[PDB]
Amino acid sequence: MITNSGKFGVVVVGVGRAGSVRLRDLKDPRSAAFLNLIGFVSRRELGSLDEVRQISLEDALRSQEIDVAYICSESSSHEDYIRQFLQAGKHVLVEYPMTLSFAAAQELWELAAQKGRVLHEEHVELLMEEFEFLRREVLGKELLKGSLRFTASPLEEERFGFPAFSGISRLTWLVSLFGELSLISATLEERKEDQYMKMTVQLETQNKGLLSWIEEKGPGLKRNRYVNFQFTSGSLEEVPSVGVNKNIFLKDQDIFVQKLLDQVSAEDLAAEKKRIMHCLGLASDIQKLCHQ
Ligand SMILES: NC(=O)c1ccc[n+]([C@@H]2O[C@H](COP(=O)([O-])OP(=O)(O)OC[C@H]3O[C@@H](n4cnc5c(N)ncnc54)[C@H](O)[C@@H]3O)[C@@H](O)[C@H]2O)c1
Ligand SMILES: NC(=O)c1ccc[n+]([C@@H]2O[C@H](COP(=O)([O-])OP(=O)(O)OC[C@H]3O[C@@H](n4cnc5c(N)ncnc54)[C@H](O)[C@@H]3O)[C@@H](O)[C@H]2O)c1
Repeated sequence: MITNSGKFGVVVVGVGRAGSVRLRDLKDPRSAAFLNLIGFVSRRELGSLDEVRQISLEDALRSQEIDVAYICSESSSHEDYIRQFLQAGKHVLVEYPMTLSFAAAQELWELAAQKGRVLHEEHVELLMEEFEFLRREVLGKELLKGSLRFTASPLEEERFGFPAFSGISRLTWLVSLFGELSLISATLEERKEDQYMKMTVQLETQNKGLLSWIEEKGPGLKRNRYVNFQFTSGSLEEVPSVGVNKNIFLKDQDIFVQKLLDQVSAEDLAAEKKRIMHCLGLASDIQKLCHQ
């Protein structure tokens, strides 16, 4: 018999850590009712991964069975892939940062609207158990001053982008919790000899709260997050982690599916886009302050 599936055909682009996780999740029962994994695109000659076939980029853009593209490649290639798939009429889910350029991001949102497609930038950091804790903590409190520092191993800027972009998840935490921020200063310390880098950013909330955001990367440095928020009524210097954020990417996919089903209000869609663009704008400005 001839039956037209009501499910959205998905192609995963880039099979690194994120891509592998997306492929795994697309096989989960939580993905069964609305999504159909068609294949994956890779710059390497894999041919297939288990029962999932590799499809050339050219064929993926042409295929009428593909309705959605998950862009999981390195940051520097996101812009190009997003543009090609939107132009081809496919909905797009892309891992943050969607681009390494504010202007480029503006262009892509406009293109998505033009083609009537959903463009979704994944931000699992807002779905973390640790963030739920912070959301409850800041509720009804006035931020006087605070600091958020994240340390980790070296990361190739050429592939993942400038630190403000590669670590935009930390900035997203701050903007989500305290609203739009104004940039006061930004400094970048680079010791390529020791594969070391430290970016220090000073931001200000609309309530005069002063925030310090530091991103540090160096050999041997363990992945650590330091939080210190001082409020007018109470303080916070530690965020517990008792879970492992299981199925966090499926939670993000669930949001994307709600958009595909057109079950997200215009207001919610607008608020999210405004936040995304504000963060990308700040990252872009921070880069200029550090490089110029
Ligand atoms: N055409 C190509 O070269 C090519 C290459 C790759 C993928 N595809 C994909 O294949 C799908 C369709 O083309 P296809 O030929 O490959 O698939 P297909 O025709 O081999 O699919 C077969 C299924 O359709 C049913 N069916 C088809 N015509 C029927 C009829 N008249 N009466 C009763 N049942 C019928 C069969 O019984 C069977 O369940 C699309 O999803 C397309 O993207 C096509
Ligand atoms: N891997 C994740 O958990 C995750 C979460 C959100 C966004 N992303 C984005 O996915 C794309 C590539 O991701 P990948 O992990 O699949 O490729 P990858 O497999 O090439 O990554 C190799 C290494 O880089 C690290 N890494 C990747 N993106 C990073 C980032 N923004 N900041 C700090 N370390 C990072 C990984 O954890 C891993 O140790 C990038 O655009 C990235 O920002 C990845």
